[PDB]
Amino acid sequence: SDSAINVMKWKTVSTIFLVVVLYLIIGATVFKALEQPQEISQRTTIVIQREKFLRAHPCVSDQELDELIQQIVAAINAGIIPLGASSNQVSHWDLGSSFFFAGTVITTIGNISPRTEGGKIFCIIYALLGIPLFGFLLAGVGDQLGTIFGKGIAKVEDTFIKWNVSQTKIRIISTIIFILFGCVLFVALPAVIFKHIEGWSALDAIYFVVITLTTIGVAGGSDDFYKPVVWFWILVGLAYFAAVLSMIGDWLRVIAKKTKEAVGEFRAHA
Amino acid sequence: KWKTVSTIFLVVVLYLIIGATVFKALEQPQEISQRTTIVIQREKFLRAHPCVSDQELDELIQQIVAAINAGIIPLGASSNQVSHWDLGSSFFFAGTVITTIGFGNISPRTEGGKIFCIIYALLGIPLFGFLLAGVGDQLGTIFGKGIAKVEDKIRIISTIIFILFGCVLFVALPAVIFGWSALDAIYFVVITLTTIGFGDYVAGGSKPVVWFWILVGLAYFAAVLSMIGDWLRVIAKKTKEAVGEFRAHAAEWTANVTS
Ligand SMILES: CCCCCCCO[C@@H]1O[C@H](CO)[C@@H](O)[C@H](O)[C@H]1O
Ligand SMILES: CCCCCCCCCCCC
Ligand SMILES: CCCCCCCCCCCC
Ligand SMILES: CCCCCCCCCCCC
Ligand SMILES: CCCCCCCCCC
Ligand SMILES: CCCCCCCC
Ligand SMILES: CCCCCCCC
Ligand SMILES: [K+]
Ligand SMILES: [K+]
Repeated sequence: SDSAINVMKWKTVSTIFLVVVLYLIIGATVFKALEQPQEISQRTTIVIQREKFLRAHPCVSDQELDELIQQIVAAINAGIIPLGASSNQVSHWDLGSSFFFAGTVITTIGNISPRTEGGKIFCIIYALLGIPLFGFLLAGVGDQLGTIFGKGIAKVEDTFIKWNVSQTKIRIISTIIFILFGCVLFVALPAVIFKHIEGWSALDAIYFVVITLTTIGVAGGSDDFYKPVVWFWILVGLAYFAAVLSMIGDWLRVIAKKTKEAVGEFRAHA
Repeated sequence: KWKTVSTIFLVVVLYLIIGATVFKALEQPQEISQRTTIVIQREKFLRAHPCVSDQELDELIQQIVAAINAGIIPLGASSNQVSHWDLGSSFFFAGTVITTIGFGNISPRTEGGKIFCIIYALLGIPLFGFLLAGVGDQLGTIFGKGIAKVEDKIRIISTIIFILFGCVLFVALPAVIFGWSALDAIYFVVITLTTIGFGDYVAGGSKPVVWFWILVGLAYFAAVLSMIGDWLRVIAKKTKEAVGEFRAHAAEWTANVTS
């Protein structure tokens, strides 16, 4: 009973391991079909600019022009706009831009990293202590928003109450109005807002938000009335996708137990 | 009823103001040094080669800026490099998305790739969360059976054996598995396994057994970052009573001053 269920558990996780392995193989085979065509077009035509610019200017050193670009590529990862025109520059660590990157570290959202030892060592501890600190703010807003929605759904679930009202199915009308109100607020409105400031397309504003509020991975700059109100949204939108990504785990745990019985029957009866 | 979250809000706002003022003191100095000396290599290149002119170095950067969205190119890419999105490199980036490590130096450019990735993340992040949590309690008994040995003040000697004997494993080996510097191996691991994300893969210019360690190391920092929340919850309630006293004693103090 103590380690008997643990022989049951090692199975259940080793199986999930293979689901993710397949899921990565699937994603790999999909991304290599979607992106590797677009990459060859870019490289095989960037050779033509390489091949042009050596013939546009033969007197520059050939092998060293590669090294010159490599030293630019390596020196892009800093705060970098290197030119004799636009040599005057702003700091990527100014009054508010370092405030930004402090905000990414504790959120674990994420080209410009610190280069100082003291910066790297402070950041290690700033993260190891700021990530848990932020976790309480996120969870605090998570249940703060949980009652903003809990009181809003206490009204909605009463306004269809006729005779013959089932309590197991109105729970699903509520889960519809949460993806509905949610993605209208947190996915629809900001994505439309970034079209009229940065000029983003229709997709890339939603692609941005999903990658952002899932903390996987910018429109803050415009070259201070506009960042502080957005950082609010980010915190609440992070609490939003925190619930959303957790909901999907509820579905995936249902789908697991439903495919669990399906294989059990269809291999027992056959 | 009592909110208590608006209070924590100010702690993080304060804590961001702290970090901001610290990082601007640590990094804005080294930012000047590099950039004002990068001008010196640029100011030499115009002089080392009048062949390439002022207007043309703008064009040369513009073609790099355009080729940042793609990557690194022909000769530095045929003598040193392979093509991205290949058999196993797209396996990598699929692995970053579900872990939310999100290295993202090469993001997808196709709309279909971006839409697939949105759903691949929205469905892969929860899927991976059970593998992580499954390994978390899998490792929880790997460590639970190791402490049944040790338990046969001592509560804190054990917590030393978990930070030491864990972090000795997870910063020495994994960074080397995937010389070096002493700090950046640990800086790499902390950024990686906290899922802030994977500090700069290097190609040496000038899979299955590894993703084991990353999965276990993620489960490791998942517990580590969670333990600190336990102590930060303790430190909060320890500082809660301290202000309660030191405002209560000063309150009666003032009642004595009246007489
Ligand atoms: C299993 C433990 C192995 C311990 C040996 C540690 C030394 O690693 C070596 O680091 C060198 C990079 O500077 C590479 O040149 C070698 O290929 C690599 O082997
Ligand atoms: C992209 C999602 C792939 C999901 C693969 C599911 C495989 C289920 C196998 C169940 C075996 C018991
Ligand atoms: C009421 C919460 C305030 C205490 C939490 C901040 C102190 C922990 C930060 C790290 C200090 C070493
Ligand atoms: C970085 C450490 C910050 C500590 C600031 C403490 C804020 C006061 C807490 C008051 C609790 C009632
Ligand atoms: C090598 C310089 C180390 C600087 C560490 C700064 C730590 C700041 C703690 C408040
Ligand atoms: C939605 C496909 C994921 C697989 C879930 C079921 C796993 C047993
Ligand atoms: C472009 C719209 C994508 C919607 C994704 C929904 C995934 C459940
Ligand atoms: K993350
Ligand atoms: K990240």
